[PDB]
Amino acid sequence: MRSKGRARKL
Amino acid sequence: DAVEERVINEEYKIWKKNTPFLYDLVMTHALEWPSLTAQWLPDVTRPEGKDFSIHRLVLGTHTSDEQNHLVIASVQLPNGKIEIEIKINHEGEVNRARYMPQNPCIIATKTPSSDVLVFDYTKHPSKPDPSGECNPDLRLRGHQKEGYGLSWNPNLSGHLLSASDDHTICLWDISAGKVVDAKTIFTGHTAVVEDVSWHLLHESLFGSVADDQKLMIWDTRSNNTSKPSHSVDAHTAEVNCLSFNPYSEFILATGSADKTVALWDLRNLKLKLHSFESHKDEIFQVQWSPHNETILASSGTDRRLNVWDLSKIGEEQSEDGPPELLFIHGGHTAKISDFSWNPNEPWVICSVSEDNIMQVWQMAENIYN
Repeated sequence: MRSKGRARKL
Repeated sequence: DAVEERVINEEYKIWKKNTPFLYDLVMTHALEWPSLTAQWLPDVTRPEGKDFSIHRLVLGTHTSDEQNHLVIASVQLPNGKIEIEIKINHEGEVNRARYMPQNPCIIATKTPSSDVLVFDYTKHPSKPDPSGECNPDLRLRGHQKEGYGLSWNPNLSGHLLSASDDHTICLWDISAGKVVDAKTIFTGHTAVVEDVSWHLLHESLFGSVADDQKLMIWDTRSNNTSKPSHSVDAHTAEVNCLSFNPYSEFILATGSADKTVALWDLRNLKLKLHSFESHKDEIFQVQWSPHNETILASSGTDRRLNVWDLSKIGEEQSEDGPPELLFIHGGHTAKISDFSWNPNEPWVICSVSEDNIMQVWQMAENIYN
């Protein structure tokens, strides 16, 4: 089960 | 913590300096948000009198609490700009997006809700509606949790498979923004089902892989949806991906949290054929070359995309890895989430990572010739 990172804009 | 950042940025500096002798093409593009998904659309345009061809990619966004989109981008490759052609409002990040082979305007997506969405991208405006409302063309019901695995049947128009964290695989037949319930739910796995894929030749056969460490082979003609045709203890940890060899109907490959890609023969699944070893972390994607039967690629959490040549299994050596490891792509400085082999330009890959980077690249010709 994957854990998605916290996405950063730009 | 944070010495790693020095290690990654030093290795990227060595990589950047060496690209003129390791690649015939490297294009880097920073998306506004990262994409979890990448798939080349099948079409290529070669405008008369120009120095480039025009290819296209299905992408998605992954935002942190901001409106997401399903994205179609254009890429110009030489015989080179990257542009976003369309954004369609999407409810949550796009876990995975895949075009339907028999009508590549039709795109299925996996959302953070249990819903699987279907968009005909030609039925949506140029600019996304600023209201943010997601108006999918179909909502496919059946799951209780999100997932990743998504596969269109290349031999039966509109038959879609999907894998979920709810331990199930759902089948829909979309051929008749309405809601379609699943035709069939397959319940053989006992843990998160990470991936699912139709066989490329046999319209009834598909494969699934799960966190129960199992590769399962299914047949849609079987009355028993709780028990597969074959069940294989494939790896010593989670199995995140599978891919059927497009030239060899009995061969497939699985990628795992155990850091290996396994090679399988459907006719004797008790005996793993080979274990490809070199990844330093969990593998999340594996894909065969569309052009070369012996070539396979893998990517994951170690920030590397490995390209393998199975014809080199067994050859002697002086090394830095096994003989069947053809190339290590080190252009990404974050976890790689997906990649796609370009179906019209041999050896061109597009790969996407968590730090917003999309790369379109091709290893040097002398490395495989």
